[PDB]
Amino acid sequence: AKKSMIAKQQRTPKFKVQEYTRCERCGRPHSVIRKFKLCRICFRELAYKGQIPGVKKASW
Amino acid sequence: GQKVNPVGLRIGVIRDWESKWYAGKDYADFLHEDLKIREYISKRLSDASVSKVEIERAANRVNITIHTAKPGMVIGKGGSEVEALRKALNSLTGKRVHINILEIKRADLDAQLVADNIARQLENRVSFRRAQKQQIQRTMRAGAQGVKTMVSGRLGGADIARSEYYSEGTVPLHTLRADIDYATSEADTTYGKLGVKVWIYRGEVL
Amino acid sequence: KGPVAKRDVLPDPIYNSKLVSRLINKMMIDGKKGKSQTILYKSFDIIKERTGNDAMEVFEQALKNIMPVLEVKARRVGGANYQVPVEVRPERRTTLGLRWLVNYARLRGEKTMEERLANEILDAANNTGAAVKKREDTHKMAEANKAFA
RNA sequence: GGUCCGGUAGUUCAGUUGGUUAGAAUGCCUGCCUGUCACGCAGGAGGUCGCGGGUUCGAGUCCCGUCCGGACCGCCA
RNA sequence: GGGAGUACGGUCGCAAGACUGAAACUCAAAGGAAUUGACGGGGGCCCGCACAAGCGGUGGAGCAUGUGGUUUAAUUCGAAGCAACGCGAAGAACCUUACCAGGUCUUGACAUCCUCUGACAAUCCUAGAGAUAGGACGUCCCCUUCGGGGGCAGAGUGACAGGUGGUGCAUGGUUGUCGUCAGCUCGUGUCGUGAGAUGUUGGGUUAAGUCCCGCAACGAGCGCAACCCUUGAUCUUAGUUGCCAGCAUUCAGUUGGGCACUCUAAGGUGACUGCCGGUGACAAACCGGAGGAAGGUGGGGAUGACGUCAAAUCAUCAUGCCCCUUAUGACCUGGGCUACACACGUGCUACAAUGGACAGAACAAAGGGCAGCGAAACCGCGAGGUUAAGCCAAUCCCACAAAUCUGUUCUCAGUUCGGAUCGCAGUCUGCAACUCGACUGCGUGAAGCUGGAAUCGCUAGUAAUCGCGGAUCAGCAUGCCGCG
Repeated sequence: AKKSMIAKQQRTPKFKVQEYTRCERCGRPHSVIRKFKLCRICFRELAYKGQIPGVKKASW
Repeated sequence: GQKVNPVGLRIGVIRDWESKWYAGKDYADFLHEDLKIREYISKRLSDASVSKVEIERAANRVNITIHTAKPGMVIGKGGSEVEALRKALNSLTGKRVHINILEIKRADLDAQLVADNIARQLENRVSFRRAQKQQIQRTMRAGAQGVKTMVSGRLGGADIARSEYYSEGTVPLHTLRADIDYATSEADTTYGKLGVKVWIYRGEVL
Repeated sequence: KGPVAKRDVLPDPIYNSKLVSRLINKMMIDGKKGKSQTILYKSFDIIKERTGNDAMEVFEQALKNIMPVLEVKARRVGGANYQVPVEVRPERRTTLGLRWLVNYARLRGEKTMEERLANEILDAANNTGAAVKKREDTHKMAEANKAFA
């Protein structure tokens, strides 16, 4: 059961509290980064692919 | 425990992001519509085949460049079709868009095109042995320095899966100076799921 | 593998005696800096008061008193775990003796640290102190098991 | 049928005599050890004394009876 | 091959026993030699905080969190030695959230097709939780030679949609582990008959299958190294929001003036065994010097070979079956994942005078800040509130880094240590703080006075301490990530 409450996330809830954040490309509710509205799995995917113009594999 | 993605590692040092626009406070939605248009054009050009598409931003006007020689054939007959589809991109993006078609000469050494070739040969019932062993030498005589290609899944022996790969040439993955282009593709079969991974050593960079 | 070593807490190179070597550097092995270079340098003056001579001389005199010259380690042989006497390197000597002074200073227990330490420095300048006590117990253990080479 | 013994932790035996203290192995429990188990190492709980009655400031341990078993005797024509 | 050199009958022997020697039944192997790995309480070498040699810890107490057990209506599922157990969760009052009780719906929030109504919605009213009864304006576009199309929603509609429902021993795609260990292979050729061997062994060498020297081997590939990032010395360019050497000025090195210096960020220099002596055959290399900011892969990061563990994930993905669509699919209210007789793992706080308390004096990263950061002043002894300057940030703010140094008191106690748990009274956020937040003022003040058997991390900016930010996001950090 995923489509129903991704649709819940899409529609505005009855209170300003309830609008939790789900990742938009892949509907995981946990561990999204606000700067991309993306969660780690499908974030790392297109990160290795090349998207997200500014980010690189870091090292120091 | 498997290897890091080679282009994933090489981005930004020897490879460009294929999304060459700066944003700030609009990064999330710019990125989102970039994925949306990527998905749309890949879906609707899969038959014609295309490897990589770059996106560029100017005055809120998106502009695109799209690869592979077959969209070259989409220039002539599909020249009407190019406008027809880019109308859809205009509708999606809200603000109107520009496009460009760049021809990849020598398609035998593009990773994604090779992967799509292998995926199609697999899905139309050809044996992995013939397909892969023929494609490797095709690319080699096309003039790569080294190739390694790999398929996995229920390889005919449906009751159990396994892994297999062929290669002939020089292919350094640990060196951060090579130009190891990488791609992967998914092939759905009746007896299960088949995945493909192909990369080629083109040359070093200086 | 192989031997390795370092030097630190170095005083100045020239026109340096041991007394000012320590009066500007050295030892202090009690914890982080501060609460040392302090709780010390004052222990010495209280014993300038408590003895009518240079408070440094009693320090290394008590040090000489505490120094061992043999000790014993443990070796696995058959089912006995024989205690084997061995010697002490010139630096092992100093580190372990100093260690005994400091740990017993923080063990003995009186009103406060600097008087504790000073009382032990004099109880080791005289040959009746807790650290010296362990020194002779290690020694009698050692040459009671001298036979083992 | 008579005489003599005894009956205690879940099991086996001290105490049971010292009227004024309930103990020792095994078992069991927790932890550690070992990849796991077993050894092994730390720790810990237990019975409140066959049953009933009585003396005594006080009965496990004194005196009675009842149950339980065990030892011995049950012979002369 | 067992049955068995046993059974029976004989011949010997005093005896032990010896010689002769069946069968029934039962199995498809039992064996010889060689080959490759594994393993040995086998040998010869070598390595690693592996052990020694040191520091401080874990369990003994309180609490934070995770797990087992039990408990329930549910305590949602996944994870199970190293390599699960402050793990999926970079955040559970509702939401998340699946599970439980109750109340509810059916082509269904969600997607494409078919026919209509044409553009369709929102606000407010009683029951109200969904939702339904109906309302007050109350279903209102672009093109159309006007036929009708395009998109927009609404209704009906049958195909269909839904599966965080199972199966990681059907898979993809990912990830851990041995392991940053030094190995793992092939081309061609040789030897063997064949499993196979050589190269890949032997001398040293290093971290290395690193290199050199021999060698039926000659080469190549994946591994190692380097190429990458970052910190260490400096040259050129650039001096604003930085820096103020010399000057006038100031409490506001802010101004005036100037890139002197730092600093900032681009391009080079740089350390390459380069050079000298010795060792070593002269080779490879190793030892010691000098230059040198840096000498022998300077430091650290990124990089993780062929593969084993049917290692983990059906919670992103899809054959496979079943669940049906008047139910495992869906909407709402409340409860739970926080329960609590106990057990374990990982952490924070202590157990005190190298200390507590009070006052003064300091030194300073790397990051974040627009439904944001939020200055100053005033209010409250406080959590905070009022009105708010500046800042889209080398300008403003978050942001008064603590440890530390100095001085006063305390005088060894279950204490002025410890602060647990409690009742009272408040602040903040959020509709909402009972289950079930954090913070603060009171009152309270528990156990604990260095922790059995055992056991862990750490080779110098490390451990040990001390703080400071940051993802998650309204609030929720003793966790994690990062900084000094």
